[PDB]
Amino acid sequence: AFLPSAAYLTHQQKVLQLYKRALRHLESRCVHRDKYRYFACLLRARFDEHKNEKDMVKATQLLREAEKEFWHGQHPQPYIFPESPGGTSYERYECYKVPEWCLDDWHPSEKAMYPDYFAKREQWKKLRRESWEREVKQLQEETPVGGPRTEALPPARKQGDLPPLWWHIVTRPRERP
Amino acid sequence: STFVAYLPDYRMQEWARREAERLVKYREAHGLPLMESNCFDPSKIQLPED
Amino acid sequence: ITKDMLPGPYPKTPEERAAAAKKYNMRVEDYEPYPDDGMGYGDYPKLPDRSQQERDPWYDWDHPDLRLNWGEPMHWDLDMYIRNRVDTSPTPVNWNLMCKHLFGFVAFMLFMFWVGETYPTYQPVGPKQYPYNNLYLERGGDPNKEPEPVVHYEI
Amino acid sequence: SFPKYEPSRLASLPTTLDPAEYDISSETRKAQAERLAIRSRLKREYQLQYNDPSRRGVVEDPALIRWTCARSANVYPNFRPNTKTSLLGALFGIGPLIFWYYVFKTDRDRKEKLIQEGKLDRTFNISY
Amino acid sequence: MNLFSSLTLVTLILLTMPIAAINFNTHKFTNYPLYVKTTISCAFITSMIPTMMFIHTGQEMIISNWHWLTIQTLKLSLSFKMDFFSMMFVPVALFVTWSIMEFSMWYMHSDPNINQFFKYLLLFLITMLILVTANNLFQLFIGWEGVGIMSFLLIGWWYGRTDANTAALQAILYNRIGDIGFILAMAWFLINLNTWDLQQIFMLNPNDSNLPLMGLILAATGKSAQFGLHPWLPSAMEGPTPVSALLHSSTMVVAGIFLLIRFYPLTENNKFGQSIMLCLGAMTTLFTAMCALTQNDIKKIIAFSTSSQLGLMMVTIGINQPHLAFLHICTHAFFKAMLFMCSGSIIHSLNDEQDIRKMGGLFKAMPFTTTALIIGSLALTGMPFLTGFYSKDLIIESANTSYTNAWALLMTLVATSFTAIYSTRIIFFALLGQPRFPTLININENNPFLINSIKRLLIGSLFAGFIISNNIPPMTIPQMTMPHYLKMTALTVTILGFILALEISNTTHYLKFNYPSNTFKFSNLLGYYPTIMHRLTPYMNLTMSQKSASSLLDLIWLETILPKTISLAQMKMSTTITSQKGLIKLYFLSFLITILISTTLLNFHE
Amino acid sequence: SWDKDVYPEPPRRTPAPSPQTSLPNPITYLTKAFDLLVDRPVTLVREFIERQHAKNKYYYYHREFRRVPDITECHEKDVLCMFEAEMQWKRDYKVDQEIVNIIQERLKACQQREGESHRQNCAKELQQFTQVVKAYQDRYHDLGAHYSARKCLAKQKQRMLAERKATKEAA
Amino acid sequence: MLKYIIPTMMLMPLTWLSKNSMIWINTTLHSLLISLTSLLLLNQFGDNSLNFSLTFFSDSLSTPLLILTMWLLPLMLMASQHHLSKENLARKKLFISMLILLQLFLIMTFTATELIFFYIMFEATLVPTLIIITRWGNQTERLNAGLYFLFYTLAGSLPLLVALIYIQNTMGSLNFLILQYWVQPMPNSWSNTFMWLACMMAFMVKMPLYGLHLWLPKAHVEAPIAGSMVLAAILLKLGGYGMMRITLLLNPITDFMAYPFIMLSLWGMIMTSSICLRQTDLKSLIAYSSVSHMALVIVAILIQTPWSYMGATALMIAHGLTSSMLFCLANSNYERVHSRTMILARGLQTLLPLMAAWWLLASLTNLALPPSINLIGELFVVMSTFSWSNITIILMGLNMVITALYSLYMLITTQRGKHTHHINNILPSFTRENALMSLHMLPLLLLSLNPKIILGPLY
Ligand SMILES: CCCCCCCCCCCCCCCCCC(=O)OC[C@H](COP(=O)([O-])OCC[N+](C)(C)C)OC(=O)CCCCCCCCCCCCCCCCC
Ligand SMILES: CCCCCCCCCCCCCCCCCC(=O)OC[C@H](COP(=O)([O-])OCC[N+](C)(C)C)OC(=O)CCCCCCCCCCCCCCCCC
Ligand SMILES: CCCCCCCCCCCCCCCCCC(=O)OC[C@H](COP(=O)(O)OCCN)OC(=O)CCCCCCCCCCCCCCCCC
Repeated sequence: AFLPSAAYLTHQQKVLQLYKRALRHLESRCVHRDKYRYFACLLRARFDEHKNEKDMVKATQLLREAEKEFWHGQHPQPYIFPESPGGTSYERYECYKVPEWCLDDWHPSEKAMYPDYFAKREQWKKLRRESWEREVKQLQEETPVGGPRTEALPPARKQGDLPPLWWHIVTRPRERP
Repeated sequence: STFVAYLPDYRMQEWARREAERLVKYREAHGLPLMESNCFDPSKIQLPED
Repeated sequence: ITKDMLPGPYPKTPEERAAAAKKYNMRVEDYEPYPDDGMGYGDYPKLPDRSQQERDPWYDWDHPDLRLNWGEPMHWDLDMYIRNRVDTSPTPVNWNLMCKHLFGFVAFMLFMFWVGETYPTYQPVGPKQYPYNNLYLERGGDPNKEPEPVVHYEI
Repeated sequence: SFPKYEPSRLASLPTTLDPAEYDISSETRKAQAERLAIRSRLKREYQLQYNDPSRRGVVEDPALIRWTCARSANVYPNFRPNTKTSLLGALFGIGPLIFWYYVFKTDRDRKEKLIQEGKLDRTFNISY
Repeated sequence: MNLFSSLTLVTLILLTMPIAAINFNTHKFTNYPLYVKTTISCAFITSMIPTMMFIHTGQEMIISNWHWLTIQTLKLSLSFKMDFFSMMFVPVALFVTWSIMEFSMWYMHSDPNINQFFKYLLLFLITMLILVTANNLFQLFIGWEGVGIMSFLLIGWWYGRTDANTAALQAILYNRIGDIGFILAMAWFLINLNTWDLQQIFMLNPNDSNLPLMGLILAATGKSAQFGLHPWLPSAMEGPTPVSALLHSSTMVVAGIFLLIRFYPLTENNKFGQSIMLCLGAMTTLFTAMCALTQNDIKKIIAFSTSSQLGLMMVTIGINQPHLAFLHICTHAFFKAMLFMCSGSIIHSLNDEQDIRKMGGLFKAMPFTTTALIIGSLALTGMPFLTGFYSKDLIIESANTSYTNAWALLMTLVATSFTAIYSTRIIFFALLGQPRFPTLININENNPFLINSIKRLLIGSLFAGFIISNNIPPMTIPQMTMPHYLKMTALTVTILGFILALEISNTTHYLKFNYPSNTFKFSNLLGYYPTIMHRLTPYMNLTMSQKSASSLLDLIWLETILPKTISLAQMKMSTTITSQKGLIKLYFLSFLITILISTTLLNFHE
Repeated sequence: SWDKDVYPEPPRRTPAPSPQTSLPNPITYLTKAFDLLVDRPVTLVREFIERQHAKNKYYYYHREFRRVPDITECHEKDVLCMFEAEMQWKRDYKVDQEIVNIIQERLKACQQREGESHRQNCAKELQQFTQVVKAYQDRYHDLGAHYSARKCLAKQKQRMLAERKATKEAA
Repeated sequence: MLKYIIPTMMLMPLTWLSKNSMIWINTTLHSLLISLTSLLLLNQFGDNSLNFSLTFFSDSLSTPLLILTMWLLPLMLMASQHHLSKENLARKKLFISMLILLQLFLIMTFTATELIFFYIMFEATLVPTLIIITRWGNQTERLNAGLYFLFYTLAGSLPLLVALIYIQNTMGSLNFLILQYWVQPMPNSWSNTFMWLACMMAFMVKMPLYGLHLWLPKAHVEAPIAGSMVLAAILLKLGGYGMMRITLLLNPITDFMAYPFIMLSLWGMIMTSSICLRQTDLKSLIAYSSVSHMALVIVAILIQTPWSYMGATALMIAHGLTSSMLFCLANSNYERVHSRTMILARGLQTLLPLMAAWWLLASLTNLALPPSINLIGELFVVMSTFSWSNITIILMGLNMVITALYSLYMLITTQRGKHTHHINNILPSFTRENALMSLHMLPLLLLSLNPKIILGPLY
């Protein structure tokens, strides 16, 4: 029950996430593609058999017993994507993700090696500092009484202005610096 | 560091080697033992009666 | 910062409990301080006591290295439950079964090592024969003391 | 049927196996509602203080200062000497000291007694 | 005489010179890794010359050149020892490092800190060449700590990654336990034998040397990653692949076995130490065999493989056969370094994927890597007349016909079968079958650096064992009169293991699903050893650090008994004294009471 | 140069090279290359340096210490004689330490020189090492970090008292 | 010793008659010249100590401490000229005069041939230190830190003076040259028991000893950088020097008397290392590491063997240099992030590479990597305490692990990992700071070449 936009996980998202995790663990269990395809079709049959179940508490009990079934027979070491958390290559390049504001501390001698890039950087900084008050006034007039309810940010609803709090998401370092 | 490196025979640590290089060459030449078990001469020390 | 935002004594009245819950930025029903047994904790909340590895890694955390937000109350043992340190992730195998299996494995192989040490293996040969009174002079023996004569015969 | 998982101190229960997660009562939904409200308000304050172009410094977190002050400077005023604390202090303060003193005294006495009778091997021990 | 010492010290100076070159830079270095590689090749030739000098004559040297510190009776001097072990280890390590740095010049091309990487690798090589040529225990301890902390830095190369720093700290912890053992051994040696030089230790020849040998065994358990202190070596494969291939496979991890090799005149007399260390080696090789049986991450499999090999050389050390163990040191370094090189090439060709379950079909995609991997696996399993035959077969022949433990011999045979099993498991899964990688194929290995390094290590893994085994002089009587069933035992066990694992790999193709058993989970979760020991002991130590040491004693009780008691007593006495009402009558009544007390009770009028 | 008597070395016997095969060993060729390229320039430079040394020759001497009365002829609490006795004892302590270091050097050199037969060929060096270690232990050991001449005298007096008691109980 | 006292006293007319902003330059230049001239104290003989006059003498033990003090003063002036740039000129001159006076008392303490003169300077070092801590600190708790630092030390030192005066009424003199020849054995009695306690508890307090160490985490983390340097690198060695001078008169009662303090220190090193494993503050971590190292020096002095004394003085010099470097690192980080939390500023290797190299080198010298003098001292103390008993090595060895468990930890949380997102005032490293760390480290790395000058008066 930890989501950025919502406060809880519904039944449909629980079933979909259980299906995805079960299929991933089944793919980890059998190495070859044809055996995985056969057993994935079998699991798709098992999930499709109980699709049209209008009894809500029966769906809840089916979810509980399916979760116990998945926990009983999951792989001890499932396959993890290299960029996924817990992978071999996870957060490896965070030692090269230098933040942009370090360029504000560069010497003028080494700032002359890239003139046009720093001119465009000055233009970007001027745009940010001229749109900051407009976007904070947009935020302060749209947030309801008692603070925001969710973490969803409003878009730019006018012409010429930018979406609020756009700097640190647009100017984030790349995945391969 | 140059002054420390060229210290003139610190704590005579070299000298105690060189004198020893003489002294062994004494007592090995005349059949004397290398070192006696008594630091001082036993003839010039008086023990209490027991 | 100011004086009435720092932690204080253990709350007793429900109004003090509500004020401490508002100070720590969470609900009153979820604000459970440490029991006042005199250990020095005070009004610090008792968080559910799990490591930071159990947090969601795909959420847009304010501190993705530690998987922590801004303004959220920290654990009393947050320096112990970082990802560089002790982890409390749910294991696929129960803890007691793992401990009993490891102890049984180690104890069984130690016992069998002792049993094999009691009954060693070898090859059907006599002792190796060395010349010159089992090499008395070559073993560092003194040349003045004549060794006891050991004679090996042809077979 | 299937072996149920036993929760442990160093092996917590899985989130998907928690029975309390599957409750769809009104009170749990309300609790999630103001939990999300508090989290969203704190996040909004943080990212409003964080994206300021005029600001050049550290965004101060009151939670970090609160934790560091509670860990160090707020231990003695919340302490009362009772049976539990006195027993723990007597067991952990002077217990190991007495144990190590007895062990080292016994070892040194045995070694010295071996030295006086000449049974201890000191044939080459001239550096001490 | 003027050529042996001169060439060996100029090898040391030539290796240490590029560190001074990189420490005195102003511009950006133009092809610094090429400079380091050329330096290492020249140093390898310069080290190879005294090796053939020792092969021809048999010259050994002691170079006590710099008198460092005379402390009463003890004298510490910069002493270098040139003997059989140093002369047969230095060119092998230099050749392996040459191939590793060429492969890393191919592999680490895109990293902006490649110069720092090569400086770190050269510093590691310098510390190891300090350690292996060390004469006294102080220089050996210097090399010990140098290679330990260089391993720490090279594991934590990617400092933005959590698991790299965690594994580096774990390796530091286990190496410090090994340092506890080393310090205990050095303490016993100084107290009882009044020396740190190895010549006097070998001359005096103590009889009751159980304590220093136990300390050395603990040090080797810490450094060579034996049972009890193993998991740092499997976790050390979180770093870059050349770092693994050099340090954690061929050079650094054999330092404990090298230390036990050097102390063979002391452990020749002891039988208790030999029995303990044989049992420890057998436990290590069997446990790492079951751990490598059912692993999926390839570098973890080869980590458990090299720890099993370390257990095997400890086993043949414990049967009083040190020179066969040193031959296995060189041979295992060769084929294990080349196997890691092939695995790194395969990983780099598949977009940084280290999982064997998403591989396959690479028999024809990468033919050179396929050939070299097949040759290395054959040499590991004990293919006759390769590198691995000339050490492992003699080791198991000496272990068979000897007065040893039966259980350790049985487990060594089972571990040999399991090595064969996981070797053909790697061959089947990584190389044969059908492709399983993603659709965008960028398989390429035609860079000259990778091809040349794999080619040199392939020539080494084909002929170096034969050349060394025919060049070394005898030191012990080899065993040649054995019955027929004991002579063919290793080949039969390897063949049976290959057959069993081929049957397993054939049965994995069937369309049948099985629930995971307890044995598979035991062999897959690393014997439950990193799950229990890395969660229980840090928790206990940190909770005793906080709930008992920090918060209880030194923040409350030590702050309560001394300062707060007198503080509160002085406060109470100050409040009691100065609480008078200011009345004259009470003051003069107190005067009268004072006079009454002085006159009668205290007898001040006498 | 050094002293061949205080630092002995047994006579060297190098066997003559008597090769059997016709293959030329590279060691002789590399020895010739080392003698041509390396040995001659170093020898020429050292000869030039020695020639420059020979123009300006100056001497340094070994300091000679005359004998002063020791602690056994010093009155109680008279600093002007126990001071000199203490410094003479310290100088003798350092000389004795370097003597034991010389014997240790002899033992290690014998062990490394005699090779695999070191157990038999270096018995005399081992016995000299044992004798000098016994003398050093009986003379200077267990004095403490605050050692002085008086502590050594007290230890010696205790040793002779114990020896007299032992030889009285055996007669 | 009049050739070193007079320039130190003349430093005050230099700092009071200087220009409006030339005080730092002149004081640094002339204190560096004094440090250069300090090397003439290396005229040591194998038997005789260097005796100057009836009041001042220099053995081979006081000489490294004197050289370290006169070397530390210019580093102190360099360190304490960034947070005082906003200060008044008169207050700046007062601070420089306080540092000069403290250094003068320190170099007059070590050369005193009379124990009363040594004790007088040993307490005279209290007033400038207390004034600096209570005036030029940053937090509130410095006021509390002005009490625990003071009334601990005097509580150990006011009985001891009485014992010293008793020696003046017993042996007839307190001159150290006389007492080396007029010493008497101490019989076992309650009077000699309490005289041993009086003569030792001051040096156990000022070292500090575990249990009596409570003033050191408080007086290290509220004090400014110059105060942290003077407590860590010099003022903790007054206890060791006093122990080494006073152990001569307390024989042979020390053999059965040193047991409880040896056990206290042998458990306190483990306790303080475990505390270092869980400290949330950098400055408190360095303070508790100092407590652990000084407990090791206490054990070394108490077992009183030549190897133990050698390891004790080597450990004293090495720990002084390493703790000074660590405190300057912590001061630079505090000046850049304006907080003392360890977990606040992470991943600084991606922003300061050279400061990361200095951090790695300082943490390397902290865990005694060979062949540094830290390893030399700790190794020799380990050899001596193994000679003392065969079990204590365990209580050493485990401690070593915990050392490598926090120092690298002190590295990692400050250097490695993802950098924090909301901190954007991380300036590049100044030339003054890098000069400070190089001047701290290069003598420490150079002393490994010739350690025979820091191996005590019985080398
Ligand atoms: C002392 C207490 C206070 C401490 C703080 C002091 C602050 C003030 C500091 C003043 C200046 C420094 C004083 C101490 C100087 C110590 C150094 C010194 O002089 O030593 C004397 C020693 C003296 O050597 P020696 O004693 O053996 O020689 C006999 C004496 N002389 C020189 C007269 C013949 O100097 C050396 O050892 C220098 C040797 C040559 C230079 C170094 C060559 C090798 C360099 C490294 C090569 C590569 C190795 C591998 C690297 C791998 C990568 C890491
Ligand atoms: C690339 C350019 C190179 C230089 C070009 C110009 C010079 C050319 C060559 C000529 C050089 C000068 C003549 C020869 C050298 C001098 C001869 C001499 O007596 O020198 C004095 C001494 C020789 O020793 P010694 O025996 O004379 O001094 C003993 C001194 N006492 C008695 C006080 C102890 O020093 C050297 O020769 C320097 C050795 C340098 C190599 C070692 C460096 C070690 C660095 C790390 C230190 C820590 C080690 C820890 C481990 C220690 C062991 C356990
Ligand atoms: C020949 C004799 C052989 C004898 C063999 C049997 C005896 C020895 C048995 C082993 C003892 C050591 C192992 C237990 C402690 C291990 C501590 C450690 O560093 O664990 C590693 C752990 C990281 O591991 P991991 O979880 O895999 O990390 C990847 C994350 N997924 O690291 C972490 O999580 C970080 C933890 C940092 C703080 C560690 C605090 C605990 C330290 C305990 C040290 C105990 C030393 C005892 C020395 C005694 C000497 C006499």
